[PDB]
Amino acid sequence: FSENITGLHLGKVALITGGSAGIGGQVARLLALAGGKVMMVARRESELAVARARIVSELEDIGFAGVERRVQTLANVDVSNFESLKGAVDATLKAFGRIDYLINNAGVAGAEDMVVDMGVDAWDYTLDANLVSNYFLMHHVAPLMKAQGSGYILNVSSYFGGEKYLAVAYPNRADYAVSKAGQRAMVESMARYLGPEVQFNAIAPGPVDGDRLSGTGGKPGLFERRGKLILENKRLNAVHAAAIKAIRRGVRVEAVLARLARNDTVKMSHDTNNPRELRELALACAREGDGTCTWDQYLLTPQIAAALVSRLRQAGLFLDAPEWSERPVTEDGDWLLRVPPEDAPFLPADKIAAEAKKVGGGVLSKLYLGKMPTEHDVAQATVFFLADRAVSGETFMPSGGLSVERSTTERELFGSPKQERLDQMRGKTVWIIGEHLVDYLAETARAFIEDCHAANVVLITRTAEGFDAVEAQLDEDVAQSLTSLVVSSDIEAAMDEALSQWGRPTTILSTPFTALPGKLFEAQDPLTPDEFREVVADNLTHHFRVSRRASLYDDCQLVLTSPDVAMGDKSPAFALANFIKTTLHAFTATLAVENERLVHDVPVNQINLTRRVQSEEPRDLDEHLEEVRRFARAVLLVGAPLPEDSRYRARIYRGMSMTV
Amino acid sequence: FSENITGLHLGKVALITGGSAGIGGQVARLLALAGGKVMMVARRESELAVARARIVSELEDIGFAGVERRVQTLANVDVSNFESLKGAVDATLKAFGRIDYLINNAGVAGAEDMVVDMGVDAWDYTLDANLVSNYFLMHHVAPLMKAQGSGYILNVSSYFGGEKYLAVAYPNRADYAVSKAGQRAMVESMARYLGPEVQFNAIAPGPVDGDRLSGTGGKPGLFERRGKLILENKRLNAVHAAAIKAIRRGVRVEAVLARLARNDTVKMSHDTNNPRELRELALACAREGDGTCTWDQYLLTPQIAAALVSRLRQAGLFLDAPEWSERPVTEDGDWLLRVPPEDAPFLPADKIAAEAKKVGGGVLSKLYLGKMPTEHDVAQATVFFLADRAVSGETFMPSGGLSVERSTTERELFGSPKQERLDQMRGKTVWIIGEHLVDYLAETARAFIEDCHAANVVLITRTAEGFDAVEAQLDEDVAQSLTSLVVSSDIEAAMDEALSQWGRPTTILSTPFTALPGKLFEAQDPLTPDEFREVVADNLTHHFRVSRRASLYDDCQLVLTSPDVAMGDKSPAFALANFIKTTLHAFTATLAVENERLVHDVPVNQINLTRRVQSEEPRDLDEHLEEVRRFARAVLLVGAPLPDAEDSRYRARIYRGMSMTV
Ligand SMILES: NC(=O)c1ccc[n+]([C@@H]2O[C@H](COP(=O)([O-])OP(=O)(O)OC[C@H]3O[C@@H](n4cnc5c(N)ncnc54)[C@H](OP(=O)(O)O)[C@@H]3O)[C@@H](O)[C@H]2O)c1
Ligand SMILES: NC(=O)c1ccc[n+]([C@@H]2O[C@H](COP(=O)([O-])OP(=O)(O)OC[C@H]3O[C@@H](n4cnc5c(N)ncnc54)[C@H](OP(=O)(O)O)[C@@H]3O)[C@@H](O)[C@H]2O)c1
Repeated sequence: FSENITGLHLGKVALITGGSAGIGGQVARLLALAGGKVMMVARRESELAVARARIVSELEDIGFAGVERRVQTLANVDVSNFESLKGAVDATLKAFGRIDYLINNAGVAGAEDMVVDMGVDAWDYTLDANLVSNYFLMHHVAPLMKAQGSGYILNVSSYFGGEKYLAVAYPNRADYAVSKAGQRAMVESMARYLGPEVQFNAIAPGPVDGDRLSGTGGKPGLFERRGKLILENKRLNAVHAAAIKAIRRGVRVEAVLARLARNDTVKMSHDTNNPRELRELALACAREGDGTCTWDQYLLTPQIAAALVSRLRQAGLFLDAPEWSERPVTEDGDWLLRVPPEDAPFLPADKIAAEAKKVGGGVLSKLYLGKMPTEHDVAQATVFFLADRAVSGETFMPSGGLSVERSTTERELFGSPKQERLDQMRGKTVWIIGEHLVDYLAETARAFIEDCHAANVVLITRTAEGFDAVEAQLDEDVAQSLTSLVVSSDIEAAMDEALSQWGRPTTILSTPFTALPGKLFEAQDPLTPDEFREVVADNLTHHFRVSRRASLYDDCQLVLTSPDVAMGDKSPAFALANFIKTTLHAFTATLAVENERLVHDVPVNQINLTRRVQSEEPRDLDEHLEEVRRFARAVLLVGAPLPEDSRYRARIYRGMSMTV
Repeated sequence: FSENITGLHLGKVALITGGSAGIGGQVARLLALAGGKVMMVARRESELAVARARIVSELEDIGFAGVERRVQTLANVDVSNFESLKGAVDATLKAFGRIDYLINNAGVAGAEDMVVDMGVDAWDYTLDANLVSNYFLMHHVAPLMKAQGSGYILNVSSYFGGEKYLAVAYPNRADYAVSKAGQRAMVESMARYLGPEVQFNAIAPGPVDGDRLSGTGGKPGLFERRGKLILENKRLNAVHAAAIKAIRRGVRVEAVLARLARNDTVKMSHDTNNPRELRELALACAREGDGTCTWDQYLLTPQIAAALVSRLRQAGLFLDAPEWSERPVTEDGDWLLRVPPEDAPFLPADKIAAEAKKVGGGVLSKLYLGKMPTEHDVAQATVFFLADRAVSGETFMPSGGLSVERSTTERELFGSPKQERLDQMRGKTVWIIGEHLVDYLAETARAFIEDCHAANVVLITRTAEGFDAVEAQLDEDVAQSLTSLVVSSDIEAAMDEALSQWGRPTTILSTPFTALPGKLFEAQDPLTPDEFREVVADNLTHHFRVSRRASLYDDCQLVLTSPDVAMGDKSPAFALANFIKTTLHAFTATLAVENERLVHDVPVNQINLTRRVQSEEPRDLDEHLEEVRRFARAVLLVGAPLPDAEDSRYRARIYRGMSMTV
């Protein structure tokens, strides 16, 4: 095979990010063997030098001449650092005089945290490294490809980013799932604008047999890594649920934490003073041990204890607690009276190996081809696909025939709920977050106040003027139930403030503060990488920031809104709205599953203000008014307290994406 | 060095149907140049020998040895003749000792007729040649591939068969679109059973630049062919629409036909004898001429006149017409008083070119890559795809980035029709076609009679016993509104009889008479090609045969039901149900668009009794009874008189061509 493809890519120049190991390293090798010139870029010089030396050796044995000039490297290229990516494009043009193929391969694992535990800096790092970097490179390279008459951009996505019309939940990995869904959504929505010169496709492999999944240099594999994270999250969620259940029946949060602080399962289990939830928790913990590990003797590590206290604080459960209201956030890891010893593992290696084979068996049983493809197999497929000239706007699936069955698919709404369900909103508080969508925000505020009899709608805006524009659309009697909160720092602080001032909401509607831009690849005025980064911030990160608070509120429903497009617009705004709809659905689907494992059990659903087909968009004022009214009906459908009456019914109100 | 890609397919053996020209011929060529051994099969020996000679000559140049033995042919292999296909497999094994790749490439264009004009034999020819032929070959080669531990089956589909979760309408081509959708649906639903040894994928190119599309030797190009058939259908549809509007106003059908038989635009335009609909028709026809063609002077050719009378007869409009009911069907082309002259064209060359440019422009404007791919470009993509070892169950799209925007996704049902809309069923007649689905047919009969106040539910069955079982589930007071009609010849005859006895229905629910088989590729008891052909007859052709009559009924709504699976079943029935859902959706989407062009304007929607996710299927009695009730609500949603485009453009579109899963 590897000596007999010299004709496939002869003279083609490829820039490969993360080109030193894994799939990227195999693609670099096979492109070279197929006669291509490669610029391999990555952070570490040592892996890059060894990988390049091995490829150049093989090129010699095949009988290439001038081997040293066919394969080049640039180290210290971090896909989260845009300046270093511009350096990679400049080095490729200096070595080779052109770029034919851009392979967006580099990907980080990301935060590996439930959304309620994930940091904004960790989320931003994952989205910058995995998604915004790809747009950065396309921005710089696509014009060179269009000027020479040809090029190919390939995004390396994942099966866990979903497929066209079918989102997938990836619990504990929402930042990663969104970033991978984003890579594919870019291909689906932007390939139109890269044509006719540039092909733009994605690959979506699932788990891949090589050193990183296997485990290399003392380090455990990805199935084992996921298994360990599942057990950590199970213990956090179980201690968290006990504390919340105790607080819900009126145990003081200081009394729960004072008793958790003693961090002794034996004592807590047999102590009469401890609330029943904590007694039961400690009994259950005490039965889970193996004889070496410590988790049967201690409830918490400092790390899990820090995550527990942050969840309680974020839910507003410290607002009336003397000590805890003022304690510095920097001491969240320091409140346990005793801690597991450094000498022994917290988690039992048998329960880790069992969770790891449940994860593995789960994927392995869904492969049509019976075995996980190797890195070589995925690289081979990639190099074959790069030779085709008739495909654009598609995601190839070199996954082993991986088929995870799910019913999480964008639906067009035409249906309603019972006035009895709506009458449960009477006297309740709801939050609407928004700015530019005045007609939609006003009709929703009207529906909640006038049709559902909510006592208070807190309209959280970027500016006072945004409030005034919505208030001016309501009758004076309806506006009497509209409260203004203008963001002064960040949305989480505005949500913390709304909660402390006016109480716990029953419904939170999240809408973007800013309209989409009307540009993408136009030579005159293109969307710059910074502007695209801001689109991601305003339409994806914004929802994550609202979601990470909302998911901690008892008896609350969360509704996420994807972007509108102005009537009669013919710009790439429509393509950007469909990019957001797809990418946000990965978030909605994943968060809906994570929230069902949390004691707060918050339903999450998505409403879309842009249709799939641009000619079906509203085209006159009657159709606009129909859509505004349908939007408010969809918010009430997924935002009013949910009616299990049925296994089918229960699935249909978590993680849905509904278009109006 | 520059031409060496032998690493991709050295020593792999391919059988390619339609291997002598077009995409198939270029696939055979590029597989051979990539080191593959090929058995090219087709009808004509002469074309096969030229194709084989050119490949063998091109091999010898780029320096292969043992070259004549690497490329073999078998003539007289026709995908509509299953014995000849078995021969092709035996010849591949004789020549090369194994088969690695099966390329299901041969296909026919099919009937090129609207559903309401298409013959059952034309439909059956298309499905046998394009779809059942692929299963026939899969049935014979899959066990060979499983026994050697590896293989690849590639179905050559079309972009106009749609894509996963997104059907596409292909008006005038419903037989072809179903066959192409079927090729893809086999990949999506059966790859699990061909694994782990066998990769099973499709390709779905759009229009492909080569001899076939351009046309040669005075034979029209595909765009020009589609253009002329659009003009012929537009004239048939316009004459038919004028006739129907005249009959609706109360002009006797014998009167309308006596005037049409004069076949003279100028006299019809001016004569006051003539109903307003025919005068306006004649005036429009009279202004469409180019000075050469005759369609401005005659309304009809014998062919269009035969198609018109067939539409009127099948709508029951001859039931009270003495001369016409008794006319033999043989004479449907013989009733014009004058026919266009044989030497001059009926249709104007200029409007054909303008319809062909309109079809061409619509396609080209939707290509991301700006240019239609060549045959060579599609074949090259195919040969690169066949070297991959990690893809199964996918459709590749070497189309030039062809993107036709539509909103035909399959959806789960959570909907609400207003009681006001359901109340328009009061006093109306409904037809339910079925046999095996007793609980669903009974709850649907009960919903129409008790919740919607229909006067009459005609339950059209295969047997009296099937009627007796539905009737036994109903209260005596509901059962009073249930009428039995047992099929005695075919479903079309049973519909004509139901119409003649009990009048025009408001809703027709089509359900398959037979349950799906519980097998597919099992070595012990596989689904044979004949059994698979009966699945196609019972679950696709069945709905075609109902739809062809229903689509001619004023103020009727048509509902097509895809298969159920028995609770607890773990067989390939579930995969067959999903194969049918996808394939039937191509029919549903295409028929909804054709019917809007017809004067009758019959809505068509699909309801699916099987979910996409097997763990989501009903697991106990309670979940079964819930699904049964939800099915009957779904039939009411799409079966009651629908929303007008005038009321809402959005809502009008939702209720036409949908596929809804309960
Ligand atoms: N492996 C799987 O199971 C799997 C499954 C589905 C999808 N994928 C996708 O496949 C792609 C390749 O993953 P892999 O598992 O083959 O990777 P891997 O073996 O970890 O190799 C990653 C390569 O990327 C480089 N890299 C890592 N972080 C980087 C950063 N911040 N900036 C620049 N380069 C970086 C590495 O070198 P340095 O560390 O020196 O930078 C190395 O060259 C990713 O896009 C991933 O999401 C992988
Ligand atoms: N070309 C397009 O525009 C286009 C677009 C989308 C999809 N497709 C699909 O692409 C495939 C290839 O079509 P093409 O356009 O390349 O076809 P084509 O140019 O007509 O090629 C015909 C080849 O098939 C053979 N053939 C024809 N009828 C046959 C029959 N009944 N049984 C066996 N062999 C037969 C022909 O030889 P004999 O006549 O000697 O039998 C010849 O070898 C078909 O599946 C079609 O649905 C084509």
